[PDB]
Amino acid sequence: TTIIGIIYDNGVMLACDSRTSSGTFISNKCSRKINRINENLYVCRSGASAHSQKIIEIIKHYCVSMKNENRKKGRFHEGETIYDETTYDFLSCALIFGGYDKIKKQQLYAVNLNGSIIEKHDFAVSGSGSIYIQSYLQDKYKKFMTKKECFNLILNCVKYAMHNDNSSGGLIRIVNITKSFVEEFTVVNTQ
Amino acid sequence: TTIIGIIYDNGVMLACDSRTSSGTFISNKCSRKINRINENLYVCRSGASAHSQKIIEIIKHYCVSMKNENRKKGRFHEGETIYDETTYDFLSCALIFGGYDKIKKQQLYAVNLNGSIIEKHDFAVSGSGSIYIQSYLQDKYKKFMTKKECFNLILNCVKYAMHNDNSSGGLIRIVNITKSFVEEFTVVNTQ
Amino acid sequence: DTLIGLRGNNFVVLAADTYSINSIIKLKNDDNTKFYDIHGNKCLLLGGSIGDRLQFGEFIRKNVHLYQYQNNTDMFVKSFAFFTRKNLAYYLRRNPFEVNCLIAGYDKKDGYQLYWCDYLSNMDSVNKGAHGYGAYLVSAILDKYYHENLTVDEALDIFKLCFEELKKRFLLTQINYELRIMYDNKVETQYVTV
Amino acid sequence: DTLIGLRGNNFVVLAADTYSINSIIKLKNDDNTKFYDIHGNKCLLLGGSIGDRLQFGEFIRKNVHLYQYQNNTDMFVKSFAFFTRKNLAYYLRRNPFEVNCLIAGYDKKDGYQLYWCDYLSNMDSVNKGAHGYGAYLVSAILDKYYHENLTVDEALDIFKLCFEELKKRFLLTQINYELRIMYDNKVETQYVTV
Amino acid sequence: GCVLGMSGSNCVAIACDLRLGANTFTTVSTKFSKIFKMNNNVYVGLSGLATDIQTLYEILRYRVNLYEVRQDAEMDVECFANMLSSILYSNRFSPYFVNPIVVGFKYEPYLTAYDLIGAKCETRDFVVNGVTSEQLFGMCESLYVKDQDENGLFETISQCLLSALDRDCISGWGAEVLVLTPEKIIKKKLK
Amino acid sequence: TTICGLVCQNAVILGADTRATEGPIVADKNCSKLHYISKNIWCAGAGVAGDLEHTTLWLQHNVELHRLNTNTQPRVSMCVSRLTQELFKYVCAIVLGGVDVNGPQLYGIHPHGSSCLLPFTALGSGSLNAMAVLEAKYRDNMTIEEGKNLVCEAICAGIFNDLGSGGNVDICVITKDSYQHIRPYK
Amino acid sequence: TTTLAFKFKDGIIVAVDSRASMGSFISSQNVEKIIEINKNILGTMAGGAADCLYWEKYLGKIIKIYELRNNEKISVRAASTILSNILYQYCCGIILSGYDHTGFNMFYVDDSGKKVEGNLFSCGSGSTYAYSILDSAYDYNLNLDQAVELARNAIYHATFRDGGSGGKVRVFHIHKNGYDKIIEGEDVF
Amino acid sequence: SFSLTTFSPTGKLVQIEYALNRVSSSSPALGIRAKNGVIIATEKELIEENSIFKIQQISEHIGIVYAGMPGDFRVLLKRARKEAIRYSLQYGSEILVKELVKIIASIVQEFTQTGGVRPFGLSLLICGVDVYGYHLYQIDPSGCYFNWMATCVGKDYQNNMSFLEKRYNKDIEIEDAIHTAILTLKNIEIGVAYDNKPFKILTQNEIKDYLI
Amino acid sequence: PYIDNGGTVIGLTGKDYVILAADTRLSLSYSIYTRFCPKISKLTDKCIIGSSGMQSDIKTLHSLLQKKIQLFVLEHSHYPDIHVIARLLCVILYSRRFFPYYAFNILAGVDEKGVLYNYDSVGSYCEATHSCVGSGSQLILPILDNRVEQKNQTNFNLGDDINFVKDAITSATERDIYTGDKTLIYVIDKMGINVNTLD
Amino acid sequence: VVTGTSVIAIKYKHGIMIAADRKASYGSYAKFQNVERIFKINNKTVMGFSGELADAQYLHELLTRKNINNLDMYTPQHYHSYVSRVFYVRKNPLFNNIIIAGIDLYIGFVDMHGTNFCDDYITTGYARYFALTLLRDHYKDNMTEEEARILINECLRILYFRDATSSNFIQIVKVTSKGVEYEEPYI
Ligand SMILES: */C(=C\S(C)(=O)=O)[C@H](Cc1c[nH]c2ccccc12)NC(=O)[C@H](CC(C)C)NC(=O)[C@H](Cc1c[nH]c2ccccc12)NC(=O)CN1CCOCC1
Repeated sequence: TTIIGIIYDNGVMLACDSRTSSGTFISNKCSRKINRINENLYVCRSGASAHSQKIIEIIKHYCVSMKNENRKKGRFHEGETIYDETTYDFLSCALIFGGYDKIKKQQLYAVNLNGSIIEKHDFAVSGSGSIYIQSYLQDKYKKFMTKKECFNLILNCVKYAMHNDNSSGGLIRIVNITKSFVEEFTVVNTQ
Repeated sequence: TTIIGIIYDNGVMLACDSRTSSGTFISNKCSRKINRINENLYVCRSGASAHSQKIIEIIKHYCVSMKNENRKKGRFHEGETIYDETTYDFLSCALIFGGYDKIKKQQLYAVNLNGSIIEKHDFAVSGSGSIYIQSYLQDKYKKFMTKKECFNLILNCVKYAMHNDNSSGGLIRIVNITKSFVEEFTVVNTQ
Repeated sequence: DTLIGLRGNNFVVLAADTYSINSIIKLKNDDNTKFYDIHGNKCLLLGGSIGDRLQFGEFIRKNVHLYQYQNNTDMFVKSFAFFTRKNLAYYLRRNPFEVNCLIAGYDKKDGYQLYWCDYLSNMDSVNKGAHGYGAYLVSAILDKYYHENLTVDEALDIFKLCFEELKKRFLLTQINYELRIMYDNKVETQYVTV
Repeated sequence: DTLIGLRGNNFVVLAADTYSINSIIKLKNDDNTKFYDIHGNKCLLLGGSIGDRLQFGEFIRKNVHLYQYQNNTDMFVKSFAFFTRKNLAYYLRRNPFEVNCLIAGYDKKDGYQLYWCDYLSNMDSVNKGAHGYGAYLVSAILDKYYHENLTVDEALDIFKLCFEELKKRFLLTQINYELRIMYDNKVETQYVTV
Repeated sequence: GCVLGMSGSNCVAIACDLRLGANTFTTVSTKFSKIFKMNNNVYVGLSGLATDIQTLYEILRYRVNLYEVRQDAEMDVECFANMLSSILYSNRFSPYFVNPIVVGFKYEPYLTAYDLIGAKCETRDFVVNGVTSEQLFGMCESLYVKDQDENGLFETISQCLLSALDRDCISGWGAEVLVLTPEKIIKKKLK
Repeated sequence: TTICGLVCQNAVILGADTRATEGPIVADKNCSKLHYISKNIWCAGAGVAGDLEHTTLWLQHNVELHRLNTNTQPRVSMCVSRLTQELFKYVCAIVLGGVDVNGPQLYGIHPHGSSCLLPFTALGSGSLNAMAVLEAKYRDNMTIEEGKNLVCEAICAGIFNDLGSGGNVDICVITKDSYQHIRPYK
Repeated sequence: TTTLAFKFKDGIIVAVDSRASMGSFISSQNVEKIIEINKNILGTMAGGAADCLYWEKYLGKIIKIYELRNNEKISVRAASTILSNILYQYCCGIILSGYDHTGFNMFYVDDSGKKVEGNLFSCGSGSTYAYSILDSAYDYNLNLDQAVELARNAIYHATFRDGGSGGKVRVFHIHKNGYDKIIEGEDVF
Repeated sequence: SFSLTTFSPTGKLVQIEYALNRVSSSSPALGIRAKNGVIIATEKELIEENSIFKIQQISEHIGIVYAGMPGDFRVLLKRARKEAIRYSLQYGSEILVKELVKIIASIVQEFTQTGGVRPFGLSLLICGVDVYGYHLYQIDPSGCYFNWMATCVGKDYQNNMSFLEKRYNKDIEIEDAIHTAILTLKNIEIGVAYDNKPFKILTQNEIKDYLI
Repeated sequence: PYIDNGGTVIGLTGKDYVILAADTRLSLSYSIYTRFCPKISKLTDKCIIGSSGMQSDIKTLHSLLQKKIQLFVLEHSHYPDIHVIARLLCVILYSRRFFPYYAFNILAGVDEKGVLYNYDSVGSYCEATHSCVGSGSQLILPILDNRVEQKNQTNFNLGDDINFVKDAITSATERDIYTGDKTLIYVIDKMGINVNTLD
Repeated sequence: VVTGTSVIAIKYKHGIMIAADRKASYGSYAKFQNVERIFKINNKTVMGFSGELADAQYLHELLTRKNINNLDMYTPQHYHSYVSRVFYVRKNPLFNNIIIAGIDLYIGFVDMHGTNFCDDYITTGYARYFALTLLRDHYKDNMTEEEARILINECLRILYFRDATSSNFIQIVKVTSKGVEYEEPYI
């Protein structure tokens, strides 16, 4: 279902609701659609759960191979491009790359069914519940927002997407990828 | 494509964009998706153009037969129900009933592919471009708005729906079904 | 399953098979009457399924016997062929009977006549013709040994050719072939014909 | 297309048809050799398509003649049947040959032997058997008139029964039927058998 | 295909139809015998398509003799049976169908019945794979008494056969019933 | 096939049905849907029996063998990776409960291979019928005795309520220190 | 199923397998396939049980009103032809047997509505098998002893060789009057 | 490729004889086969030796010791375990010890014959359990697996090979066999498959349990 | 337009009686609707009827036939023989063969000794010594074969027979999934038609 | 193509509860978060549908037009039998699982095929799995209103979380001796 992400004044702020509806019947509610491919970058994912999870583990270990083969943490653009070339080879998932990089402090890549575009001065939204929020969120958008201010946009846009899309979940998880160090955020729920 | 309607402080305010895209190629741009089934009530329509237009003419003459057989103008609820029972009998269109009635000064019926629900203290939205605006518009909603204030909501919600939905049209037409007498409105365009 | 007919000034002769296969794999039912004598001087050789040619053959039989019991004159054989033409074709393409037929007859003016027709209501007047899968076999013989002026009996030798041919190299078909033989006076069967 | 085989203490006898239809509609090609003498004392009666039974029959012929040119002992006929079993079955269900077969043979211990097999590699030892659409016909006779102890020639009368039966009421099949006849010493054909 | 395996106090019994008819259930053969002896204390009764039966019993003949010679102990039924399940599972396609039954002392009696994929039921009592199986479980579920002498168990298994064979068109003539004790084996033909 | 398992105050407690079925007629009075992958971790698969006996065999030996090859008790998540990777290569759900360096973990594994950690789980035809009663009465950190009675309650409901589910029940309390199986919970 | 009929000297005769299985499973072996229509004519159903039973009873009606209408017994070819005329609208094939001519005529009406006249018709799944015996063992007209043994025999081989038919035997020699009736169990000896 | 070992004029394979010499040059281990159990032992500062025992669990039943090259023991033990598993997948039951000894013997055979490889450098002991009885097979580098009521493998075992018999005299009980093993062996390790199928190494504390 | 349900209704003619038992349980493809359904209806007089097809066709078919027996008896003042009942059934059923009723059906009656008519969906009716239909048929018929008939080896005491019925069905619940644990059992002794809710 | 995922009904001697949520998903997603699926044919009778919407309002108008002529009064039984008779006529169709209920007490269900029956408690749609067994678990006769409605509320509680498509708030009706009460409040 929904996955979204808006960059605040500095860093990215990703979000998702968990539901993992299965065959139009909820099966594993309160899962974790958002991911830790690494501390520097997190990767929202939605589509088939199985193909996504396998792909998630796979890009994970490429990310770590790259992580130690060169002691600098891999640029998230490269995480994006490897997911590009990987899912290109059928397998099917849609997903969102956010993270911190010393090369480019905050970006937000978005991989389609097969090929991947960016939105440096924008936001990335996907899933069945995306379509409600593309228009709503692309109105409220302004680039100046700090996390205290954009936390609201993320939170609400999730709430509207979840309101009127059956697949869309209950409990939601968000990450405040701060430009600086740790960026943690805790599961929360409204309606 | 898009058809929308929000009731202002008193009356209804319907809207639509014309495009009449044909086979994923625009054919009859700047048509008139909104209709005069009567002065008291207007009927937005979207779906296949042919089935809609025929159905439009048909309900028209039932509306006039009822109009003169009893000198009081037919309640728009009855226009709704006759369109209900008619399209029930395959034929296919989705549409929006707004209008004035001395029985109930302002309502907004909404007919699905086959069966028809109402939204007395709400708004009705439909078409491919609807889905963008369901969530956006259902946020901005408040029942107190006058036409000067809700004209904005209609206008903008059309503009967002048209922004990110390919079927959605250019020039747009709106009607300010005033509680009182005449309710006219003129074609207008933004982007 | 094989049907054959041959016209000349001295004759019309309709040789035809007697077998009738319940299952296509086997000729379980024998000595069947494919012919239908519909006139004093016009036989009808039907083929395909037994039930179609039976229903249709009895049908045409009645409409002609009715037509003749009605008006004084007998049905002139081309009127017979064309009427069978209209009847078989009457069915919408969804319904025509699977029925190959050879009209054959005699006329007070036009003398001997022959009409080759098809499951589709295609029809033509010809000097010789055939039906079934065996059409391909005998026709190169019937073409070859044909005399336009031939006496009837050497034609009977020609059907001996055709038959011994179909036996040797086809769905083997050894049992005797009935065959009505037109004359100025009457038809003349030969069920014994092998 | 019809194949028949019958074992007794005094005999194995494989009667079988000689026709070979290019087109299913017609037996255009005749006197075909369905049999394959694969042993001093084991014939193989194949059926179905001509190309499958030919490729497969020549094939089994070679693997057995190879096996015998190799080891001193001749291939014991059950080893022959089972080897044909493994070969025909070797094909994935996507590929088995359309080949009905009657192994028949003689043994230094087990004497006369017979093995009925199928397009699917189904196989069994039996006292009599048949193949083709004609299996349904002769089998009620072969069952009926069978003597477990019968002299070979009254069995030959039984194949006369079967044959005149298949002629009368089946894909008519009049031409002479070859049939290898096992003896303690040798096989004994009869191509002339009608 | 029709096979049975009753168990007894000091015995096990196995049985079958002896017909191997072809398409349209014409009886091409009446002496076909699905039961086989893999070992003095081990038996298998195959059913379903007969080609796959000979191929399967053939492969068992192979691998069991191979193991018994390679390892001096006569193979225990649990080994032959779990291995059997291992055998079918490698490919569904190999048997378009086959329904093995495994039976024999191990001197506690051992009765197990594989599915064609190698799904397996290690029963303590009777089990009855075969085309006529429903009639089999039907009669034998109620006719069965826990422990009996080999002859009463014989008439018992014979009543399940005599009952089932007369309800199915595909059921064979005869009955290769096969009561056995560790020191003895008693096959019979019943009509 | 219902299969219900649930975490208690220190140990996973799995419980499952015992009745195989061919689809129409039942083909077994009993079966083992509580396979023992290791002393402090078990799987409870639901689906085709054949595929289940297969992947549970291959799993049991991958895990027992790997345990022989390394010091560590085969911590529960490795079984989940192996299984899900196997199913991902290609029809059988599983529910596995083990206890380890972490908590008494319990997982559910979809036929397409998807994995999820769960507080309590059910799979099969009875799943719905088990989600109804299970969710209603669940509370985190139940006394294990509460697991003992509850999981049998939700199983019995998911038995009686399906045509496809029935027969005797069996339940086990996978403590990290030890499994504690019982062959017939009923 | 399996149906047989042939005419020796003393009359036409009718024989049949009483088994009536719905698929591989056997619904019944008590089923009777032979049906009488007019007091002298009768037919045997083969193929589907419901449609064949329906058409037989229907035939009994049409024949009955005819028989009332002319106050007499109708010829067998009539009763054949009625089914030939109705079935052609649409089942299951059948055999007819009766007395109008000095010899008993025999017929066979296909589900296609094909009608056939002849001396030793047979139908049902196992028809082929007895159908061999009918000329190998009856090239020509014989005796009642010879005939009841014949039909009992040919039915027995159509019982052994075909799994789709079996059950009880039921031969019915037809007198110039009405007919006789005989039923048997297994006769393998 | 090339079998680096080849035959002598004298007919012997000299290379495998070399490996025999290395095993003879390498460390001791004992095996003793009680009427109701089997015990195998061996003579095994910064190094935390607790991780290191020549003893190894191939199954719940089977346990082994090599004498020669420890990495060689590692790979043989690996293939061996993978065979006990490959078997238990191939069939429904635990491997017979004799069968595993045979498969190890073939694996050892190939490298002694197959091209390009140095022959294994070590002997093996393989105590175990089966429905037949409590077992102990030593495997030679040549592929000459052999039954033993007892055995020795490592340095200076010529004199030491003849202390083991005494337990069979009247000490067939395990607890008395223990002395036969340790006193014959006079660090250390001991694995014992007892009346129960599972075996387990005795801790140094339990090594002091018999030290008194 | 057809769903399978397992009404497992069985008939069984005694020496002076007929017995008709049926599981009550209804069920969708794998879920139980009502725990208790009437799979058997009482024809107005000395006979009763059962079925196991889809329940709409069961109910409407029993309705129709009830309407026909009531109309017949009122028009003719005469309670129908069992034969006119089953025959009428062949009539009604074949009249719709091109779109068949899914209800396979059983009749049990007395002629004054339980005359009976079990049959297929299109009215291919047969008399029998005994009857079964529904998904539970194929399993029970051999049990009924032997208990009464001894074709390869006193059978209708009312107690012994109701017992055979009982054990046959109770066993049938076990091996079958569609059969329900409850059973109605009717008994048409010449006096009248008993009902039993044995389960 | 609007659909309503569930309806349930339950009874106790003093009356009969019957409830459903007001959501009306228009395919993948909600359209009407406030639809009225429960409908009142009679003072002592209501119909509750859970399937495609249009068919449901169709049958709604049919049953009403059928009623006003008879408005002793038409019993819930006659209403139910008319209902099933209509489905089965249509079949030889309309998509619903309409249940008739009202008043002594009467509940009857009808599957889409015109399959129909009668029981003390009936659930309809997705509820059957996710509520019925639970409501099969705690159901007891002569539940007082508090016991009963707290019970159905526990059931809809399980349901909204397990059913893929439910609304947070429940239109709800209880039929009493006093007359049918359609409670306005929603949750
Ligand atoms: C769960 C049923 S369900 C509908 O809820 O998923 C059970 C799970 C089960 C059954 N038995 C065990 C044992 C160990 C672990 C799990 C187990 N599975 C089933 O009910 C299967 C239904 C499938 C279609 C979902 N049933 C089967 O697979 C049949 C089992 C069987 C058949 N004959 C037997 C004899 C003895 C013991 C068992 C059986 N077999 C088949 O379906 C045949 N298939 C066909 C295609 O796949 C392989 C074989």
